[PDB]
Amino acid sequence: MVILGVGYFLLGLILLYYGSDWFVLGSERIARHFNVSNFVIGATVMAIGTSLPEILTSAYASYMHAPGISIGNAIGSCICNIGLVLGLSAIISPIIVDKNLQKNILVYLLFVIFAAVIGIDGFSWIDGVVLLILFIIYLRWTVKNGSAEIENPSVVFSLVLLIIGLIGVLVGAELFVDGAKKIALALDISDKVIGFTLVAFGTSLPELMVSLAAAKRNLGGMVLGNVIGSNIADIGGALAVGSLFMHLPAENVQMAVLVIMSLLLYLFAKYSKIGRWQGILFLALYIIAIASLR
Ligand SMILES: CCCCCCCCCCCCCCC
Ligand code: NA
Ligand code: NA
Ligand SMILES: [Sr+2]
Repeated sequence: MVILGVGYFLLGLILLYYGSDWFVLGSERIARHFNVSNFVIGATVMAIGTSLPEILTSAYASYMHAPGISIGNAIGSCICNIGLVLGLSAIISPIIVDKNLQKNILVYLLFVIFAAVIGIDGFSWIDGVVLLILFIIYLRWTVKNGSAEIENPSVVFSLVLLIIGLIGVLVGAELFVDGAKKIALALDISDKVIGFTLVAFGTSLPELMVSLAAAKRNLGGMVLGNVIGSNIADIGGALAVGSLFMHLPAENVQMAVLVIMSLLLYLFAKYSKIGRWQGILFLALYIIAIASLR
């Protein structure tokens, strides 16, 4: 069963590789079709699509009476797309944030702080409803300020490329995790806090691969949109749905970390830029986090 495990592992890795580029290319074409910025298509379509694992993981975990995992992989994903994902992408393709995007990032920061504040006691179902509504408003507000649309061929291929791309990365992530679980099982290596905090990683591979793909094609806005949007999607969506099934226990330490990194993200976007040395810091902080957090 290790033989299939190896097979699933790199094939999914191959799907993650090409599927992310196709998802990026498809989204970029769709953005130009509906006359919206790359940030917009990244913060909505791409963000939500890549956050489907978190949502279904949080929903499932909390439903199976494991709310700590539910909040733990919602919030863990946040720290991860700012620290690891954005960190790598910033180095690859430095971003100077325009003022229209700085405002969106400022709203993000307020959202995170607010979630952190009402989250001190934990996360009730009402807490979840609130976050989900703000999530909806954000998506609406982001689209309106990012769209300038005035206006069956060139769209169809664009849409197909986006859909196949998303299926590629979602399935690719599945096979990566599955293929990994099989090798660990067949080699009797299977721990399951490893087994968790790696499915708590495979949850975040779609965001990682997709952002790296956009970074290589110098689509900084799409990257930034993907990171910001995925965090609101995991908090206002994944975390939210989790609280609907069960009260999520407080994660003040990780929330404090998330707020700080979110704060740093805004400041860099407002007065400096998101380039190499800012990317350096994010990676550093992520290293310290995965070395000090549990
Ligand atoms: C250079 C080593 C091979 C690289 C390409 C590997 C492709 C592996 C595909 C595995 C498919 C397994 C299907 C199992 C049902
Ligand atoms: Na996402
Ligand atoms: Na995800
Ligand atoms: Sr609460």
